[PDB]
Amino acid sequence: LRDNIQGITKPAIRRLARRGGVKRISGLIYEETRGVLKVFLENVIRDAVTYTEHAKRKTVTAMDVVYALKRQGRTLYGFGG
Amino acid sequence: KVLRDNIQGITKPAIRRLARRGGVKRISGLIYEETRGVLKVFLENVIRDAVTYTEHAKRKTVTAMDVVYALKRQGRTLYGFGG
Amino acid sequence: TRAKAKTRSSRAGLQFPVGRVHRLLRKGNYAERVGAGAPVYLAAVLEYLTAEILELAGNAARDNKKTRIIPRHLQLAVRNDEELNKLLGRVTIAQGGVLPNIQSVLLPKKT
Amino acid sequence: RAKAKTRSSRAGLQFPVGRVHRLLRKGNYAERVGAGAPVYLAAVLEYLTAEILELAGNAARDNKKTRIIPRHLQLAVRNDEELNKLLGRVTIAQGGVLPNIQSVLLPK
Amino acid sequence: RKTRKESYAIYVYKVLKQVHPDTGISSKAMSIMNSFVNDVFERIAGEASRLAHYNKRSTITSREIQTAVRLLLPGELAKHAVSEGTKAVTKYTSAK
Amino acid sequence: KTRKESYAIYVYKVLKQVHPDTGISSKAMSIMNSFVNDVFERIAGEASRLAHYNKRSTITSREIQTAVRLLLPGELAKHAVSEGTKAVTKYTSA
Amino acid sequence: KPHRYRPGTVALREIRRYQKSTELLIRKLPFQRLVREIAQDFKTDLRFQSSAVMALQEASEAYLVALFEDTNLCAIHAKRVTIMPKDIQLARRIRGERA
Amino acid sequence: KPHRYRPGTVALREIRRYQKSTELLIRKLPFQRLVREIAQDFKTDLRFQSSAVMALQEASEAYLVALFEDTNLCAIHAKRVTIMPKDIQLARRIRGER
Ligand SMILES: [Cl-]
Ligand SMILES: [Cl-]
Ligand SMILES: [Cl-]
Repeated sequence: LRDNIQGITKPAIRRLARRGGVKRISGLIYEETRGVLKVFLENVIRDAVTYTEHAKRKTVTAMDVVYALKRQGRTLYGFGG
Repeated sequence: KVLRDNIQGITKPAIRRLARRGGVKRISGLIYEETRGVLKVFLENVIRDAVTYTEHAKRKTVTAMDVVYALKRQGRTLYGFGG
Repeated sequence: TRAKAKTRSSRAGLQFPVGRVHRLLRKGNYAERVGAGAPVYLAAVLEYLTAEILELAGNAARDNKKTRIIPRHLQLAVRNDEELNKLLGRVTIAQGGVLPNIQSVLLPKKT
Repeated sequence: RAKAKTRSSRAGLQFPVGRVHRLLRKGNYAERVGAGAPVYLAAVLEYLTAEILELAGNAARDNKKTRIIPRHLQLAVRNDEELNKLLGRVTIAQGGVLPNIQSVLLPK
Repeated sequence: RKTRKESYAIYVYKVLKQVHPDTGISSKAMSIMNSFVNDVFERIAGEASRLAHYNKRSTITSREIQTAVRLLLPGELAKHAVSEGTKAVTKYTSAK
Repeated sequence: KTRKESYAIYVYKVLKQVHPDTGISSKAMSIMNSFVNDVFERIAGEASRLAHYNKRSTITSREIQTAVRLLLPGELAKHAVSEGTKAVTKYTSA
Repeated sequence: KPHRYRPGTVALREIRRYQKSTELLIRKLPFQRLVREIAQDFKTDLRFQSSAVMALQEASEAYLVALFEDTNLCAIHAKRVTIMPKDIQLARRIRGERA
Repeated sequence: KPHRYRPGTVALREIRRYQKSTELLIRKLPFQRLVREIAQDFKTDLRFQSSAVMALQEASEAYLVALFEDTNLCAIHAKRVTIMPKDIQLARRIRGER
């Protein structure tokens, strides 16, 4: 239950960087990117779980993640709204 | 009288003082024109919103509350003049 | 009553519902009183923005030789327009990706 | 015929529960507004005001002053990490910035 | 089992047919347009409510929505939307 | 003249409760009043949004608690939830 | 006899291929495991809708693609074509996320 | 010849002096003229409270100081101590105002 951040693989971060337009990727990128992604997911899942707590539910709906991302100024379309 | 050429009123030493408060050691020469441009576009957006708030308030004097509401709306909340 | 029930959408020459907009302005807890010019005007604004974006998205569907607007076409429709980019710069559209943007220094020197 | 005990003193607080309550009513937030809501909210506001005025009195003491100026609020918020997270997109007037000098700009 | 979640889906489709009569739209893109309409709606009604609280008013009329549009839409998009809105409010106030 | 309300004397009261000898200027008083108004509007905003999300029309202490847990980062959230639950106990048992 | 390309050409080819595609680049199940792992430290026995994890993945990949865009601009600005954690830290610092 | 300092020492001295001070660095009256000039292209005969122009100046100087902070970080990142319009454009691009 600790190698789940390693599930964000080196090919997957490379594909993401290719979509971002990156030509060359140093080796120290990948651990840093796993870290930054983990911090972003910490903030988002923290807010979404807070919203789940307020609704007295046990499951996290997609509307909760939409409301969380909307609160954090990154509005997401296509999941209700 | 139509006011013109007031962007030059943001003088070179004032931009240098602003650079010093930002921690800048050395300043190239095109910084001053670029900075006058960026400050002009910033004041364009902010004064545009404040003028809009004046328009809807049926007034002709831009209050400090209008500029506070405008800066706050753009995600830069200014303390000291209300809100 | 004995009258033809002409809806406020058709009365204003619009398509978006003035009644649903009006009862969302009432239920949404924005003010005590909500007029009729407010939901008429707001349905007009929303119809115009929906019209312009679905227009640009049909254009990008035509360019992609398709007759069904996908998320990617909305993505291209918003991000290739400057003012829609200013409107939705802090907004993620799902299943859209990004624009095909490649910087000039990353290209090989084909001279 | 009863002693008019205010809800601030009833809740053991200082910020007015009545003014917070009528701003929650007037402010068009919901149809109904409780009493635990303005009590809790006055408590939160009093705690944040307490913490910031504490750090600001500390920065006034460090500056050998007994009157809190804007600069002292500036230092109180920006030298704390979580108050910086709270007010990252917030400008405090007459405050300036922190005395921050980068390491590579210093002479060797 | 009786719960109807409201949407703008038929109205987005009607405006699409009134713009591109031969071009359809998927349900994911319909959801994205629905959430865009809901979002812009909330933005304009938000700004209008804020303006009404600012100016010590309790009645949202077309003028509040108008200056909220002039604030929220960037420039020429705001000019076209204020024109389209004032045209529809003119047509509304002088109809059958 | 219509009285423009403020939190100024309450900021002075809490300042004496945290620094009995340290005063405060009027511009710093304006900055504290604006901070209090701002954070008030933030929490009441997020709480109104919370009530609207959950199809409710009553703002109770739970909506304000979840709003404070959203807006205040980490330890500010935990200490404000502690102080607020303390004051709501002190209110309901007085 | 075995053919081999230069690095830049397959790199640019992948840049084009993934800027044309729209599919999710992180796999679904390890991202789901990461989401459950991060959630675990907030409340035990949490459940997730499938569309919730899909929304998390859409926003996370879009966030990292905008991050790598800014990171590439930092690299190009520093007369490089190779991104570095220097560039990621500069990007996040200018965006205001260093907290 | 009289005494003359190195550039870095007076530069760092001014960096220290102005990061300690709190006063407005742009002068009041040319900023006021700039505000009236920009306002002129929105409505003729606009009036301004003094505290409104002071609020504009506080926010404008704070914005430009945060801009020069990000610009200095761009310069330092590019192995330079000189800020450039390259650095200003990179800062505004990453911040999202381009
Ligand atoms: Cl009206
Ligand atoms: Cl309650
Ligand atoms: Cl590095």
